[PDB]
Amino acid sequence: RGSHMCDAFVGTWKLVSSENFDDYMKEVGVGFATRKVAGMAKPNMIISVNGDVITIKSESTFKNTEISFILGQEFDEVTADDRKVKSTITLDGGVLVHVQKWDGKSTTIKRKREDDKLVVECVMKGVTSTRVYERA
Ligand SMILES: O=C(O)c1ccccc1Nc1ccccc1-c1ccccc1
Repeated sequence: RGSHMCDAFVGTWKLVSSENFDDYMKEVGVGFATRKVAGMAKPNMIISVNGDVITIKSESTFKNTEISFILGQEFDEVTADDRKVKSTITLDGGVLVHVQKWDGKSTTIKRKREDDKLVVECVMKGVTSTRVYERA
């Protein structure tokens, strides 16, 4: 194979700033103890691409998670806060758009490259949290 535009996301990333993440977790429904422990985490995110399959790993003191997926194709995901969700990830003009559905609820996670950073925007019903990652 050759290069994919998605290769811009590939690499090892470390969290360097977080805003409104506690309120985002509140809106998602995360319980108190998990919110407090998850809110302290400074995860490393490892993104790789192999053919049509994109893999995103998150490693932290709170939880280690991994998803592998093909763009546009729905998959099952167990989130770090232990929700069992149906996820679909697409590419929209350079932005990975990740929709999670569960319990009749929905949240959208957008991952984008900005300068040398990987910016993650987590949105739930009017509440947005911004998570900024730098190369590890
Ligand atoms: O964490 C990020 O940047 C992130 C980036 C993209 C997607 C999801 C994300 N995190 C979470 C979302 C919901 C509930 C818990 C966590 C979490 C995961 C690991 C460690 C602490 C909280």
